[PDB]
Amino acid sequence: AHHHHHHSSGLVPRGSHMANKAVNDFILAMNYDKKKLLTHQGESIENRFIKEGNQLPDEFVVIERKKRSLSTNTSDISVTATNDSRLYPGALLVVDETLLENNPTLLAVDRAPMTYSIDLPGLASSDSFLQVEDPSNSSVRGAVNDLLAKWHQDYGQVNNVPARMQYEKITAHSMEQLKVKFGSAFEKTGNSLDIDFNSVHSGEKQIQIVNFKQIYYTVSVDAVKNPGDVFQDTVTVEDLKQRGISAERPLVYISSVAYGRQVYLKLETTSKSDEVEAAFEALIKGVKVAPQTEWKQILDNTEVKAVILGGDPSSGARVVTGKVDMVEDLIQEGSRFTADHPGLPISYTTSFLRDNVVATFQNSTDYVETKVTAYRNGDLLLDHSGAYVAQYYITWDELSYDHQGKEVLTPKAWDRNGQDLTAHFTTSIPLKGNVRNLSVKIRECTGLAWEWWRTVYEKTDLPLVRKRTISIWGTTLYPQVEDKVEND
Repeated sequence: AHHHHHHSSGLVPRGSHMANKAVNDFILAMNYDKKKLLTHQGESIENRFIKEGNQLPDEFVVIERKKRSLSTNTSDISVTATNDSRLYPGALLVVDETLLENNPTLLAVDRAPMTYSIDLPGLASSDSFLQVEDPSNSSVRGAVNDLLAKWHQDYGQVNNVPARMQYEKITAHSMEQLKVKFGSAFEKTGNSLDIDFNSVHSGEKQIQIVNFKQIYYTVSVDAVKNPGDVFQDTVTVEDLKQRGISAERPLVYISSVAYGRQVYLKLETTSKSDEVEAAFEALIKGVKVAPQTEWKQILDNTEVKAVILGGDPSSGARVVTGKVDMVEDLIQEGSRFTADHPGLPISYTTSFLRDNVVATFQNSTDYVETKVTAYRNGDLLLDHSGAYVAQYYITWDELSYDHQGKEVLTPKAWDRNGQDLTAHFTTSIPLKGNVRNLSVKIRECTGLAWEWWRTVYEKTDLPLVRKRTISIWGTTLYPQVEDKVEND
């Protein structure tokens, strides 16, 4: 360069071709590391935890805690807001922590005409294109909403234009963990979902979270040939610097926006079973099998909360609640796309303005995975109705855990051991879930001088069933025993 294409003033006139050229040269001369700019990491924690047991009202839980790491690399960004005027196709966003935190900084400057393509089953190749003179949230939304009307009446009457369903499920352990899985924008929906994390950590409940995305249509932007093509000539280099744009804080443009319906489902249960994964997964498909008790027990102690974005009327977020029957219809609500369904942004993708390279975000965190094993409390019932004097010898161990996680077995005994008991005698011995090595011996006095005692019942390591009833009866010479187990 030199004199030509330059004013004699040495200045670059606002609203001229030279200004747009200076801007174009300014963006192209930017040097930055793509990956470092879009990298964020959450909590970092040590990897040594203790084994612990806690006594619940009706259960003894053994809790194992282990460090796990979550890492995701994706170019798609989930939307959890509805009144967001920043998230329109073609919008220029600033690359900083606000972008990673899913609270973007919008570069609102005089914009040049931009062309948009929209994918729809009925729209012909030629009719899909769309030109907006001054791309803003109102402008692009108008042109899209206008085009939907023409398509709906023309072709959109064929009903089976099914939404694209997408499933994302994950076990909940921490907020940081969920942000990595669902994006940093999840914290808004996570606050309305009421995720109880302490109870998961204490082994009280197990929580699973499900995504549901149904995409009606997506609006796209063609590749930007020159970085300056996006601005009007009124936009000047000193204007971009005034707004803090540089190689350290470069520019990105929303290249695609997904429009449709989105549901966030939360399933927390007090069940400690390890078929919880199978119960929730079977539930989502609505295929409740015919057994009466095996899965219904956990489900009836499972209660559900949901958050709905999109669907019928354009009003933003709907929080719904119930148990299980309604889950099947939530998926069914947005199955069909109508013009009655406006559809709203649920996901968008960004590309760097300088070279149209799609921006990928690297997110990671350490989280404490919680594993739980429960042991139900039980009862030991004794009934003596025999024609003799009987003696009981009932012993067991109580499992406890050390400060360093060692197993501790504390010997226990019925306080009535060895005592002469006579009919009719009954008692109930409450046994907590941490009871191990339960042994029950029963002897009876025969009254015979040469063999005073007769063993009547002797068992070791008796399983801790819900209700066990040992009943003895009969006579000195012919004692009778019954061991009845009630478990369900």
